[PDB]
Amino acid sequence: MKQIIDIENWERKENFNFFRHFQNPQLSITSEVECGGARQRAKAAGQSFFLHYLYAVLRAANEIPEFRYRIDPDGRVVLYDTIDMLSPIKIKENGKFFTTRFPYHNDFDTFYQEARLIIDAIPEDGDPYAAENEEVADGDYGLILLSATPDLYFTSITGTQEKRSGNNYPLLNAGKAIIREGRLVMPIAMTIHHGFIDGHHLSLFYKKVEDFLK
Amino acid sequence: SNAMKQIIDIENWERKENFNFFRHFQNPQLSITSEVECGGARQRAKAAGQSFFLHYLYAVLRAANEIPEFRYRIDPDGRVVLYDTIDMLSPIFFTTRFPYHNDFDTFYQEARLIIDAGDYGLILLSATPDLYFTSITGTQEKRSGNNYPLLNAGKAIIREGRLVMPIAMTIHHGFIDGHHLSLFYKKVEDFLK
Amino acid sequence: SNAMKQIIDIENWERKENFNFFRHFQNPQLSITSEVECGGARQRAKAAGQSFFLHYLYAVLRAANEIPEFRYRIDPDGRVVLYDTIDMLSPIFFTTRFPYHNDFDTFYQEARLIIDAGDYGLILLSATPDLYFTSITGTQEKRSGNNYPLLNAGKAIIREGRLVMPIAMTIHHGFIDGHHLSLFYKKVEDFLK
Repeated sequence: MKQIIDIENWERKENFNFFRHFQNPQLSITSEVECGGARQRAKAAGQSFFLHYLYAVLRAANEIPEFRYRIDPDGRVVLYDTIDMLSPIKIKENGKFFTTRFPYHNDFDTFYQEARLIIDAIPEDGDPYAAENEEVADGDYGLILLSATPDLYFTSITGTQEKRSGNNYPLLNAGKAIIREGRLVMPIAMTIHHGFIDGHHLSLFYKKVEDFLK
Repeated sequence: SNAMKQIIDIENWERKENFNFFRHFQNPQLSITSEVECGGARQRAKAAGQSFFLHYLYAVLRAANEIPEFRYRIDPDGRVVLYDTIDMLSPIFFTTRFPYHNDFDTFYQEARLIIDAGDYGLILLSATPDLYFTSITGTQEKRSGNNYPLLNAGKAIIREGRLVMPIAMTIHHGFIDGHHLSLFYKKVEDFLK
Repeated sequence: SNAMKQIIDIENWERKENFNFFRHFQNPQLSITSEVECGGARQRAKAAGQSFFLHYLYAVLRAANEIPEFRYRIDPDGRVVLYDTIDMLSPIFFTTRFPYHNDFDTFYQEARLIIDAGDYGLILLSATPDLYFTSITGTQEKRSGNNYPLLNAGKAIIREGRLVMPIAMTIHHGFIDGHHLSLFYKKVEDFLK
């Protein structure tokens, strides 16, 4: 569910046309967020800390409309009503993962419990990229994707680039939560299309994620 | 144009091989992010009732002017050119141009007046004063790379007791090695710390 | 040849769908930077009058050798090859080859002698020990990516009482996931202490 954007109106007409013919219209950024609050809440509730920051990220993307803009399969700029989550869930100790979809819910408890059921249902073996190729086959780009590396603190991860117009959707990476000057912080990297998102929206995204994580 | 500039004699150019190495790369650019101490400049700008932004804008612009490698470009015909002097573009958003002056106070004065209102002899810095980051990697317009360096400045932050800010840049690797990057950041920090 | 190497049977390979996902991409590579503690190695190198450079160079080469994913290459004909063993290139600039040995002291000895003087079974590390950085993203030679992993080592710096240093790298996502990157950095840090 989405709107075809009237390019002639739309405040980013000129921003988007600037990057239209770029070899690489994407930018990657890594920043750090405090997350001590969500870690305490997760520990106390006996819950997955992963789902707490997954929610934080998914909610910020939904709440800042610039993060809902996509170049659809037919090459048209569209704005999705709602953005869901793809994430590569590790299934084996040698790194095997299976990518799967998590629906956004505005109520954390609802999101949390649907998330948990999805993870419990994850197949023992599987095609690591089936879920992504399904969304591409469907033409559903109303998604973001986050990959966790909970045992690695990084200062930079850049994204891959599928095609000239850029990836179909935003790609994110979460890293290890670590005490820095007495506060728990974790790194989050992302790759976005610069036609849709400037520094200013990235600032609000990270501010927003950190607010949820506390 | 109407810019000072020199067409480079490739055959007597000290970076002939360095540049030729990269010439058919799909992506000949590197991105680097580092951070610089900036407490001295924060304090000087506070004392003078001045824009902190223009202090670090100038620090960056001066460093690039003092390291020749930061002033090499590929003109519209694909020829290597050296610019004697480099000005600053910055989205204030409206992208505005700031001429370089050897003299901070002159630079500052002219920049304030400008704000109140194939030339590749430029760098562009984009500021996001509310966003700290450990990395930004920039766009790439065309195969041969962007027309000029693209920089990003982020939030000044107290890290182990010292005010530091991140500066990312994307440059063409044929012009610039790790040695020049190191001199660049060192010069920006010397002006700011 | 005469390398111990294997032409991978993609249809029966555990990474078939991983590799096939990335292999047609405009950019199938990813860049990562992370910091590793290295106080122990700095100390041990000091105590033994050794090159510290060679300690971390070794830690990196050893980590890549021990994780098979870091040894997969795309040969000149576009075929996936797995090298049993991998050596090190490093600009010393003379880009010089350092053969891997399982034993550190042996590697050290040979490396010191070497300095005093379509093969993709290699990684290349470029050290800039006076350059502090939080991020470097590398270049890309062709659509299919670089021929082998490119790395950058930066300045050793104290963070909250621990000596740490940044190591950046560019890899093919067809061969290497976050899981393997996490293991790579863990092994490097385990050696450097």
